[PDB]
Amino acid sequence: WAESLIGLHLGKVALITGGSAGIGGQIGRLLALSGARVMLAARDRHKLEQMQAMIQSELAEVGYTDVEDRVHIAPGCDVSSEAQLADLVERTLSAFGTVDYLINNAGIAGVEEMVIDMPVEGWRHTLFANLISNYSLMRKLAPLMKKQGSGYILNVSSYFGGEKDAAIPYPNRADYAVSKAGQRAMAEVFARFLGPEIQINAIAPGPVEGDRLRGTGERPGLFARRARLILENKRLNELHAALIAAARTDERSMHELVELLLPNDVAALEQNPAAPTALRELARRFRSEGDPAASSSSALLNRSIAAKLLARLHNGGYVLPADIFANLPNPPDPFFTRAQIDREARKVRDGIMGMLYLQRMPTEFDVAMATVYYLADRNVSGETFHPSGGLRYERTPTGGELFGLPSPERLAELVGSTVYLIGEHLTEHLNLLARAYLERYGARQVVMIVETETGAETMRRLLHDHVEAGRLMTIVAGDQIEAAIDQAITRYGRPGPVVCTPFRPLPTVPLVGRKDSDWSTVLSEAEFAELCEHQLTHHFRVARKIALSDGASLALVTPETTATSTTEQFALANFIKTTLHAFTATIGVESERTAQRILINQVDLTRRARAEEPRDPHERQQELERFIEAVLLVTAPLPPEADTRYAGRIHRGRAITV
Amino acid sequence: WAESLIGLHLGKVALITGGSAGIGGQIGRLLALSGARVMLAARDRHKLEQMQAMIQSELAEVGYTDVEDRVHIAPGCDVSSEAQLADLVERTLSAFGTVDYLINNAGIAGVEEMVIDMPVEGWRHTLFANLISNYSLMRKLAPLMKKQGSGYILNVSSYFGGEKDAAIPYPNRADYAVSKAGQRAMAEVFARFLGPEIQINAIAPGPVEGDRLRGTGERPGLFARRARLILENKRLNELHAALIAAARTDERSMHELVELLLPNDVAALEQNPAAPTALRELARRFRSEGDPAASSSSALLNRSIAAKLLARLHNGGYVLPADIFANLPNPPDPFFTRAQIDREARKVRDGIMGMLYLQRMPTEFDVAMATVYYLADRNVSGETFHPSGGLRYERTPTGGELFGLPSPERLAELVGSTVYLIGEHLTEHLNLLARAYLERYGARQVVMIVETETGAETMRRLLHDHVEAGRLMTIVAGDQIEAAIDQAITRYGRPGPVVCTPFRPLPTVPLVGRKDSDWSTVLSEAEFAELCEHQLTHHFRVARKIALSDGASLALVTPETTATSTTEQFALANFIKTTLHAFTATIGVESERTAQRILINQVDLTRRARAEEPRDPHERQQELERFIEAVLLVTAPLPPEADTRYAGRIHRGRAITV
Ligand SMILES: NC(=O)c1ccc[n+]([C@@H]2O[C@H](COP(=O)([O-])OP(=O)(O)OC[C@H]3O[C@@H](n4cnc5c(N)ncnc54)[C@H](OP(=O)(O)O)[C@@H]3O)[C@@H](O)[C@H]2O)c1
Ligand SMILES: NC(=O)c1ccc[n+]([C@@H]2O[C@H](COP(=O)([O-])OP(=O)(O)OC[C@H]3O[C@@H](n4cnc5c(N)ncnc54)[C@H](OP(=O)(O)O)[C@@H]3O)[C@@H](O)[C@H]2O)c1
Repeated sequence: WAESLIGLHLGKVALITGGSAGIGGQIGRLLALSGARVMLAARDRHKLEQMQAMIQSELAEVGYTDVEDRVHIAPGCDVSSEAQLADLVERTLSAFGTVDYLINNAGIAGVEEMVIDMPVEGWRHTLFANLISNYSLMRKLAPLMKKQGSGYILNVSSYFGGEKDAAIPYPNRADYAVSKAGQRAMAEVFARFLGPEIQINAIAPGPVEGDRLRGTGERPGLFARRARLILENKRLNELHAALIAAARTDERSMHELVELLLPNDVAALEQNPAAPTALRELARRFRSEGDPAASSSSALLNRSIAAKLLARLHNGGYVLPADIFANLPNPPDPFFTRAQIDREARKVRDGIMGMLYLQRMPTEFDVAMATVYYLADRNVSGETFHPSGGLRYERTPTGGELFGLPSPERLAELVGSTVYLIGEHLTEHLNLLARAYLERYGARQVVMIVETETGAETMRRLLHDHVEAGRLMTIVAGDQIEAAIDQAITRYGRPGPVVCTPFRPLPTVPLVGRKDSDWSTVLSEAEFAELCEHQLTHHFRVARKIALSDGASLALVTPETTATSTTEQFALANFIKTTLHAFTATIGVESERTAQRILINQVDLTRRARAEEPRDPHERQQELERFIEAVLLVTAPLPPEADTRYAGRIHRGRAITV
Repeated sequence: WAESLIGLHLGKVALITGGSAGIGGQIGRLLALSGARVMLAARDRHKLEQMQAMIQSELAEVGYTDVEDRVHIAPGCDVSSEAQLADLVERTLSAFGTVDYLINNAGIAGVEEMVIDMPVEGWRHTLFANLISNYSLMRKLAPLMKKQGSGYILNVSSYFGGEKDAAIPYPNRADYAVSKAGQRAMAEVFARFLGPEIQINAIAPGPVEGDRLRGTGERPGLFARRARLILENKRLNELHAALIAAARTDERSMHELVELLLPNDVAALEQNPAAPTALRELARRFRSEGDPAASSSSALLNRSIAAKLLARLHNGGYVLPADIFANLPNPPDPFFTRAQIDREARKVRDGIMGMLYLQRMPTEFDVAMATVYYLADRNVSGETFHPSGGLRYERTPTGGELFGLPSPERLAELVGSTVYLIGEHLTEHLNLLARAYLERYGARQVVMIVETETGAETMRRLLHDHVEAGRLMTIVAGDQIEAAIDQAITRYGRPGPVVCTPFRPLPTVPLVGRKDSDWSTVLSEAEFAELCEHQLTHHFRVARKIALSDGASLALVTPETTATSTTEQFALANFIKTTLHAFTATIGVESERTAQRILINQVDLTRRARAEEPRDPHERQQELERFIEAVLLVTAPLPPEADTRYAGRIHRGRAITV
């Protein structure tokens, strides 16, 4: 089976992150069998030692000699740590000299929570381990590759990282999906810069067969554990959505509404004539869809679900005592029956197996083999190879440019509205949006949330008339956007429409260095992390907070490219646009599937090429008018009757290009 | 170099169309070296005999025996002929038994003309040779593959066939681009049906190095020949656009306007105070951009360009004597200087080489090698593999669903308009569109162009009020849509907005047969040709005629999928949607780059999955209202001041999903 592999990569030096197990282990194994010297990097020394021993044994079996010199390991290497990545490169260059192939394989599953339950530090951790790490290793190794005249960077993405012009929603995995899309976007935008000496591509396998206790989750190993978590999550989502909906149209405070849940009695809530319709209707559903042997059919929640619900409400600025659930009656086991858990487990498994046209999942070996053959191809860069595929799954096309204004019915819903605008750099855009909502669409007030006092003063001067009239209020958020939103909620009221633009512009540093240079001025590992913080994490933090705070709509705006932008700015802008599309699509579907009203969409001020950009003042005025139209199209709320299943799916998770 | 190849496909039987030369020859060669028995099919026996001899010699050199039994040829096989395809399969099965790998490689460059210069029979020929042939061979071979439990269909598409969710415009190659996109779309939609026994994928290489006198044109061999044709085409386009524009706002007939060109004198046209501004401005440009040593700088045209211009005008319903150019002064050679031709030739070459990130084109051998390694992958279906890539080129994302109505400024341009609606099956859509344009937007008249008397009567009864009032006229086109449009032009006037819907619904036959069946009821080769005629060629014929006839706008409407449509109908609909996107994108860019006013876009009534479709009367009314909004968004003409370079590119070549 190895006859076509032996010799294919003879003389090459490869570094494989996550090379002690899974797909990375198989890629390391097959590259070694192909004749490459390999450095396997991971955290656990024992597993690395086992993998090294197995590969060295197989190398000896096929005739290699001095096998100890062909397979090295780098234990203690957590790819989320910049220091460990620097040490990894020092160790690898000391052992083998210049690296020919960088296999950015390491990937963690991540937080595995919906965005509104996702800790901000957890999201950052996923980006560091799965995406920023890929740039860091490229930044350290590409200089030597360019000097020698040849190199290869392979980022191991996923089918769920999307594809060119199509986002793939991955509910409960936004952090992971964004990391995977960024890996592909990096290959797509860096190819022109790294050529002709260096190839950069991504692989995007679908679900792969592997250890049930490991993996990135495309294949769920423990379907039953996954099933129970889905059921606990569903109870939380149903209770949270009904409470948020009820509070929007009830005179009772969220505190008073949560008090209705304290008896923890489904039938009592359903039969309470003074209970909000949303909560009575939910109670009926719990009884109808429930298993009489499960306590979840007679009890609303348990301590675990209650704590997670309380966190959602507190994180949305709702005022409730921390001990509100201290005396919650504890429902008797089982809360969910083995029958309910087993049925959901079958649903999860059949859902995944049913995506496969070939009705079989590839093995890690199969994926590694296709990948090692692919690496021999010297005529591909900026591409995403699917070693496994044939999947029935939902895609959300991105990049549409032909659109108009929303219906007068949606526009009428803006009258008397409280609008939140977030930004700093795009002063003209923020001014025009504030005036549009206030002067043309009758919003009661606009809260301008900026990063700095200088930004606040700039906007206050641009909107002096509305400031003097009490219609434009300014808040300075700094690096505390959640606390700034809490200030807005308490003093000005919860938001209806929200527009989120980036505080910062894109950097203008080089993305690659001259062949015989030290690359001292090239985008740094820290600068790349900063780009992700200002252009991805910024939007995530706002989306998470606004969704938890019951905002009506949210437009995520990407950085602006102009006919004057640097070629590097165009590259970074397109990187952000593609990567954020993964976030927008994922949170749009999460929100739709969980009965959240919030409409989340993306408005792109970035374009693929300068030739498409406005070249004169007429074209510029056309562009700024399209920007306002695009924002209005995604932010004007749907008259509640129109939020059909059909229309609701259309108005969520989409991206349009101005 | 063949060590990793020998043994990879041992035991397999492969059929390679276009296997005497080019990429197909290399695929046949490497599959044979890999251990497969191969049938090479093409037209010329001599070239097939040479290729067979070369491969047999190489097989003997590497140790194969009885090489005459491992490489067969099928001369006289024009893939555009169904009869020859049937004979090819009989010959192949007689020689080797069941085919494991069908390599649909054969591809012709096609007409190589803009749509408005493209003979309808030339387009049909390209579809037969490059696309329908692929279905025909699959229809004959897939039954045996499914019976044996294994098979592989590989369609050799092109990067210019687009990708999932993105059309790639290929100006002057619409027939080719559509054929290439169809090859990929076939793999994408048939994968679920052919699995799990059969894999179907496409390869989409970018430009490949090869014989300058051959190839599909991604790499132009004779840059200079290509350059001269570009210059002759540019003269035709500039003259045609100015004449069409002038006739729209001048009292003179096209006959009288063409008379201004008969002295064949650029300076005289520029200096004529009574000449239309468009023609005087063109004459100035010919002088400014011209080479004084070229007769093209002092003369407007030559007999060749004049004949091609006259054909355009006649094909657009303009009335002119056939001998109008009989006494045209013949400009002295050179019409275009070697300097002008050489500069354009450098532009063509640098344009192609500049698309490459790796600054080198792959060889046919390189592409074949990557392809033969790819064929070993058993975990991919419905995918498009890029054996070569890394290209800077324009893409037009498709599949956007979030849009609204056009501006009141565009809508005002419909008042007093002459609208052409084309269709038969979608009676409700045609009725609602006619009433929208007539009752809400003030169109003067709607010409309803249907296929049959039964369709005409159905529409006349649905629109009885407008018929009685002289605002709805009906024409029966049958299979003569061009002649029907000519009738509309002569009796009712040239069209402003035009909506083109398919006359026919999609078929409901099976797309694959049961394993132990004869597949007698499965979509036939003839039925697949008929699908292309009714769902692709229909739109091409209308777009070509409407563009030549100076229509203002044109909406190409794809077939309708409903929550009730068969799974097979969803597959065929998505096949058409993807394939037509290639046409819409290509003709939109051709029109924009050639100064044609016509706005051509696509409105999709097809969706990827039934779950996205309306499920109740409320959702259905939302859908039909979105349909009218989508059509209005692409058909309301641009106030001429607004047709900036920026806005013009946005409003052409786009597709939206209702
Ligand atoms: N599994 C799938 O179905 C699938 C599908 C598509 C894409 N992918 C992608 O394929 C790649 C590998 O996935 P997999 O399923 O093989 O994962 P896996 O089985 O969890 O891979 C584990 C390997 O990664 C190492 N690792 C884990 N966390 C690490 C960290 N923070 N730093 C460094 N090394 C770390 C492990 O050793 P230590 O634990 O000792 O560190 C071990 O070597 C990922 O990028 C993933 O997104 C997987
Ligand atoms: N060339 C490129 O840069 C490029 C790039 C992307 C994709 N492609 C695709 O690759 C495939 C092969 O292209 P190529 O450049 O190799 O073409 P090519 O050099 O013209 O290939 C010629 C081969 O096709 C045969 N052939 C030509 N017309 C035929 C017909 N009507 N029926 C049957 N066989 C016919 C020729 O023999 P006879 O003339 O005797 O029939 C010969 O065997 C096509 O599908 C093409 O679209 C090519």
